[PDB]
Amino acid sequence: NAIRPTIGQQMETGDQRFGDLVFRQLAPNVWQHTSYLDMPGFGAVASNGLIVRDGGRVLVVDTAWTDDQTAQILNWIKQEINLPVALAVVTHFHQDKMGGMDALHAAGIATYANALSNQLAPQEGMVAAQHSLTFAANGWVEPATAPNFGPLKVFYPGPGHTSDNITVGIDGTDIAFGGCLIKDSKAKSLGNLGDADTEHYAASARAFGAAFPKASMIVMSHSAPDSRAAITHTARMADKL
Repeated sequence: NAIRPTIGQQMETGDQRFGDLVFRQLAPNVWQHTSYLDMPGFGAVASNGLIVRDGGRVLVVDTAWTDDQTAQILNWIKQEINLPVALAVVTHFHQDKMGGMDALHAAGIATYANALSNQLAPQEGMVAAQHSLTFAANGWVEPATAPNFGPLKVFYPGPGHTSDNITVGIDGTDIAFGGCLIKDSKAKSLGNLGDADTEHYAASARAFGAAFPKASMIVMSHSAPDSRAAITHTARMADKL
């Protein structure tokens, strides 16, 4: 029953609450952040993202739902990590998370999103990220658009849950972030399909899996971390579309 520990990793089970936020350490330099919104007709809905420590800076993947919740993420980073946040990558446009963008911009943090996300946001009357990511034909981000991204490996799998959904692998870890594209293996549904691409969704989910074949831990926007079973389950459900 002895467990071999990993230096810099909190080994015990027990998430940390910090205000409205919950933090879980996934690897010595990676944490999941989780916030909740009470959506009418749905109840509480989770938003998860990542905080990645890379050398003398922090990189953020995705925001919380609101300005105040995203400010709390920044306050947690100040308290627990004490390194500047160099940049944030936002993996899709979400009409309910604009408050989050505001908090990052107010803090002077450079924001990056899929070029298509930066079209969709102002089409819905919301601010774009400061910078646009573009992608090679193979789906990998063009390095000219993503300078100094450190261990973040950004991949556009094709349209799925939304037309603009991108994903992010973390080099040096077994973690990949599927954004809003992937749901967990206990999901009863693919969720709200109002912006979904039914024709390509299954293929996009499989492309994500093929892009990060070494990832054994899958983190997602609206479900708890899971094994690769999340990718399989998501693709199977999307096959029914």
